[PDB]
Amino acid sequence: MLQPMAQALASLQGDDRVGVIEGRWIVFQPLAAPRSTGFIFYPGGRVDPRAYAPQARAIAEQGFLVVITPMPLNLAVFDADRASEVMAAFPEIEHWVIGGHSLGGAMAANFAHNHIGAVEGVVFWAAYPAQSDSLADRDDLTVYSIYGTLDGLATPDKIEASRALLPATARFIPIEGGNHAQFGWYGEQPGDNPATISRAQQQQMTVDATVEALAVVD
Amino acid sequence: MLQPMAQALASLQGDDRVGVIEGRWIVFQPLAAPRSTGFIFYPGGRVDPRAYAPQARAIAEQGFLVVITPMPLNLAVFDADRASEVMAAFPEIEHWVIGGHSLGGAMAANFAHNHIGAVEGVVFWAAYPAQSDSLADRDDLTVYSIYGTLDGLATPDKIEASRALLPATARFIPIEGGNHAQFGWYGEQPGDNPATISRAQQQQMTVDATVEALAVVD
Repeated sequence: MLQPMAQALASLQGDDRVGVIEGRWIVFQPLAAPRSTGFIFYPGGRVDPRAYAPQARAIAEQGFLVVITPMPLNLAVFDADRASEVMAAFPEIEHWVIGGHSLGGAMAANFAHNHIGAVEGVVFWAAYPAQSDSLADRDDLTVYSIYGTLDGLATPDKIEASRALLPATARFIPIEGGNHAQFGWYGEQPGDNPATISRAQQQQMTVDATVEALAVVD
Repeated sequence: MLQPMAQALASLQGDDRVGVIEGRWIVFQPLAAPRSTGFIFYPGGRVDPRAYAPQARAIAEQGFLVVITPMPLNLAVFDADRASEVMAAFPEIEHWVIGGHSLGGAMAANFAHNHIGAVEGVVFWAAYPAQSDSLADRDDLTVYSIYGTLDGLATPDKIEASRALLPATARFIPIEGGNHAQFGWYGEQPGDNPATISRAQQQQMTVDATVEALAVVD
């Protein structure tokens, strides 16, 4: 898997507003006024889950539980539905949003498609549902699709065409100048284009848009 | 379930080389000169079993009985023991090989783990056993593991790690540019990558390797 950058590793530590637990999942617990909406996050395929610690920490600082949930060890753990065990572990959460980066987002869309009512929203980072996972008529769902306009792996053209698989009320959020790789803190990535905004700016906009989605659900 | 593509329906129509019976299983009976070895096949999770009919037919065309045995309609019931009932139905087959795609492959390993001497071989398509289903020192088994190098769900890194759970003599067969979905004729697969080879070339390579394995046991 693509390896976490130093700044990822620092994020795994507990600042004053956010506690972190590294176990079967990576858990980011708002220590202060915890909201009642949680975010289950699926990593990119072959990105080390730790690479997204800075994004998850920043989301939690705004009061939302974030559970980064690694790919299953075994194939019986379709339940892609590694989300259900997460939901068992935090019974106090009243509303679940799922999402992911890249292939992870596809997998999140898949869970949402196949388990009606187990989530209230889906957040994509540089991702889109498969043909078979259309959420086009799933009007119960709050859907956000955040994309980098310079992403070389999931181009804006492909993101935009995924409108026909998402509810009419889906919110598409352009990060102008952003790329595929800056949705986490790992390498550059083959296939991808150079960003014209720093990781810092790209993170911020990724965080603000995700938080908006979680707040809309909350 | 992910539905079979139109081609896959052509493969269910019996001729005078291969008779096909669709009942509780999909049975592909070679009528030419039948070999003494049978293949029991477990479908991938959520895939219509008929989606494998092209591969099963191509294998039966080379002499070997194939029986696709569906998992029960509900994802919540297991039954990896399914193969038992197939064996009861074909008393004249002398050697059994079990295999499957993805979750089907894992379930096949479970059956082989728990029914010692009921099969002499296991063939994985994009699959590997669970830890608790190790076939590590099962030198009685001919094991083939056929995998796509671009597979997004069961990645090459993951398949290679399953060496520890398989006999030393296991044969790993890489399908270069193959993905997860092209092990059958169904949609694109949620969570997968695009292949760089046609479904035909992937199918040809999956048939040849599986046939090679049945011939070995035979």
